[PDB]
Amino acid sequence: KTHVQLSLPVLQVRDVLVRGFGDSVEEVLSEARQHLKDGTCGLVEVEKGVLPQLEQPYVFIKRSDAAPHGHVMVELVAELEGIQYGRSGETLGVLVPHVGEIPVAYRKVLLRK
Repeated sequence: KTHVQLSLPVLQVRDVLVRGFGDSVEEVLSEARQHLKDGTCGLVEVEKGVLPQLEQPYVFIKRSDAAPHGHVMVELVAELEGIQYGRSGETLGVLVPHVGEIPVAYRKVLLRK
């Protein structure tokens, strides 16, 4: 399928144990997509002070369109030293590995895969 319905656990930035997906734009997009397929991906909501507490390159989920079955359609955009790889809508949050942190909420998305 071109899209997959996922329910992403929303993590507090100070709880996150693994603060990025790797060391290059291509690796972080690869690892993010693998962790989304495996159900091991968390979401941190971006506010003042969040991104400096995480590791670059960043992987964002961005709104791809204006929401089937309650799931916002999203795609991945990576960022490294102020340059984005991908073009999309509003940021829903930054993706991180999930390794058992307790979430505060779930974000229902339809991921363009």
